[PDB]
Amino acid sequence: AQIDLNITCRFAGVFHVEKNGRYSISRTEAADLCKAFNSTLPTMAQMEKALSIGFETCRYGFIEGHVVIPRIHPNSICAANNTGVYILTSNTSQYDTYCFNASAPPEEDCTSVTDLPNAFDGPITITIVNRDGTRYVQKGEYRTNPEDIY
Repeated sequence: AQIDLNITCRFAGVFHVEKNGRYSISRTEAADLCKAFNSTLPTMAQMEKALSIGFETCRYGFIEGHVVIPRIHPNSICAANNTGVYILTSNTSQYDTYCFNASAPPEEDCTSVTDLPNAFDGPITITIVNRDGTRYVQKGEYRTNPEDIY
């Protein structure tokens, strides 16, 4: 089995993670993923701080208690053309996730993340892709909810 993670640079600690090139993360797996990154699910306040230094996406992702898209520029294809930290109502579905790392600089940090630093040993080939396109490959596991694994 194989898991691919595309990660974003950090903006005031905040970054975006996409699993397997599509919406495939539940809230439980989101919490697991952030923990595997020595990080937490962002608060609304943390998202607003990242937004202010240029953090925006066009993908829904879990934060603490919500599912959101941060938007600086209106695009009709993204978050209903809205701007700001847009909160999706109907969030039973699967999405991406956001994560907040407390030890990151209060700026943009594009330092390559070489691996999943707080995963455990396991059978999954886990790949991390940073913005330069390099694939960092390891074997491990990070999921802890049997409803995610099954």
